[PDB]
Amino acid sequence: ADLDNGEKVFSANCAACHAGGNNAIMPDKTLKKDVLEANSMNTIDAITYQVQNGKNAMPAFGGRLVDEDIEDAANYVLSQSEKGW
Ligand code: HEC
Repeated sequence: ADLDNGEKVFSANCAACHAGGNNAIMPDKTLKKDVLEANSMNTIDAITYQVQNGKNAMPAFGGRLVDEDIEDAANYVLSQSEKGW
């Protein structure tokens, strides 16, 4: 399952800084619905690019994660965001 796979990817790669949809480094850049909309990060392309390319203290995962995992993770974040985390 892509959403099921996205969760596995999230756990092994994203929870270190975003467990529960938060942001352990920059408290304002969370994965919550309203913040994601405010930052224009609520679409699949925008999130997959940020994951692939990284940004500031967030690492780039293009090298390490295969394209499918980056997508499934993006979708996982979006669904969780809409369910409230
Ligand atoms: C800590 C070492 C991080 C890891 C591992 C991941 N992310 Fe991250 N993310 C982190 C920071 C410090 C920031 C803010 C970057 C900046 O300078 O603005 C982010 C941001 C995001 C966002 C955008 C959130 C928003 O705009 O409110 C997303 C969608 C995001 N991060 C996703 C994400 C995913 C899915 C990860 C696993 C592949 C991931 N991040 C890991 C820090 C860290």
